[PDB]
Amino acid sequence: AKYLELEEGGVIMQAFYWDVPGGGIWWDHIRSKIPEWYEAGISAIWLPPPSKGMSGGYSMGYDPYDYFDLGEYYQKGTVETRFGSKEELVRLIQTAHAYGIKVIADVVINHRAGGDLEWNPFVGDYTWTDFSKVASGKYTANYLDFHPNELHCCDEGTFGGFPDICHHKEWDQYWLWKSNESYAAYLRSIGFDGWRFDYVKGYGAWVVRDWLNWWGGWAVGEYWDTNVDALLSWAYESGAKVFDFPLYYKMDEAFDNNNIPALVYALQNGQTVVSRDPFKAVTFVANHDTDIIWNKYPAYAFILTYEGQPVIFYRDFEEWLNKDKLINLIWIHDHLAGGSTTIVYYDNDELIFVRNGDSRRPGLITYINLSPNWVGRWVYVPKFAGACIHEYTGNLGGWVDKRVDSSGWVYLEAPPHDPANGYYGYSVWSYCGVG
Ligand SMILES: OC[C@H]1O[C@H](O)[C@H](O)[C@@H](O)[C@@H]1O
Ligand SMILES: [Ca+2]
Ligand SMILES: [Zn+2]
Ligand SMILES: [Zn+2]
Ligand SMILES: [Zn+2]
Ligand SMILES: [Zn+2]
Ligand SMILES: [Zn+2]
Repeated sequence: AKYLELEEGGVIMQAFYWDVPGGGIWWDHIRSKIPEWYEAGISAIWLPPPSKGMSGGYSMGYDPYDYFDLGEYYQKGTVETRFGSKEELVRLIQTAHAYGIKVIADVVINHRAGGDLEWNPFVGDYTWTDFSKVASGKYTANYLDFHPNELHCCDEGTFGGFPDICHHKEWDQYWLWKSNESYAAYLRSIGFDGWRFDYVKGYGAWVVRDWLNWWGGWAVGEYWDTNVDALLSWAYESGAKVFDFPLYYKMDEAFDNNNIPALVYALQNGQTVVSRDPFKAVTFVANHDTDIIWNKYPAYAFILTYEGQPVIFYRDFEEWLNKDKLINLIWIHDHLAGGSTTIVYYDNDELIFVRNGDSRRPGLITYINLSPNWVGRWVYVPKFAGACIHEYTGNLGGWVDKRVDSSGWVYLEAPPHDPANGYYGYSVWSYCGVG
């Protein structure tokens, strides 16, 4: 990648959103963006589930039917998936790799959908568990491969009424990751580097752990919950990272309601994954399932200058927000955002913190303002004592430099938070001359 690599905590782009334009144009559409995203500093792209789903052309991939059909067989009323054909996906991955950008596969293995009606001896009724007709002829299945069966009735969880996969069966283990004919093998064979595990609360952490033991690669599990202990327990057991839903909700509490203290408190008392283990936290401002944060500018300013590994939501970058502001924060994240964090000021609508720097990144000062007016504060930042600091976003309307006296005191300023009028509510500072 241009700046930091995925394995180095680089920024990730969720290259989709709920119900992207159909017609099989998504893979090509994303492929055309690779050169721009490379220049923007994106280190990896997370793609939606690539397999043929029950709802065919309308499927978002979360109702997988034939895992081994990436848009190559006429099935469920279509050859290509909603996103495109197999080759288009392969070409996308090849283009990403040509630019050193990694690709993350969205693995949906808790459930399956689109099976034929079949008598189920354990349910005592008919179930849509007959998957013997999948066009790929790979990973066929019947009621024995789902809950309930002769092993047990249920596992950690189900999703709606979709046939719930029993990973304890060797047949299913073989087809999903335990062989060179597995779904993991197939995804890896076409270029996928990492994994994003869907609804991990629906099955055991051991599944992800064994998958990773066999294939390695960067990984994150989607464990939708606010209980940090539960998320970190799953993370340490599975060996994968977890999306920081706890931080997501706390950022919303603070940034969308002039309640910064709510976020400070959460960060101080372990109510976020990132404040407990920044090496396990995958941070985000929004995703395809939930998007409650309205004031996204200070939110992105925060996850891109604070600790953890940030993800940028496709729609914010390509449709709703000022792309240049995001490109700027990615540059800042990879060049300045390093080291431990020290909060130096806060009130209901303002948050100022310092990143103390690491071996490659000098550190920075983030000044978030949720108020509708220009603000300025005298702050004690000994980290930058006796230095020339520069504002790196340009949100002050121009090129601005300041001298932090030998003591550590400096008068910092932040623009109004009125994005509707081009005032984004944040300024970011660091040593002059970095980039
Ligand atoms: O400026 C705008 C956008 O912000 C968010 O991302 C909302 O979810 C979206 O509905 C809105 O259009
Ligand atoms: Ca399950
Ligand atoms: Zn096509
Ligand atoms: Zn089971
Ligand atoms: Zn909100
Ligand atoms: Zn673009
Ligand atoms: Zn204030």
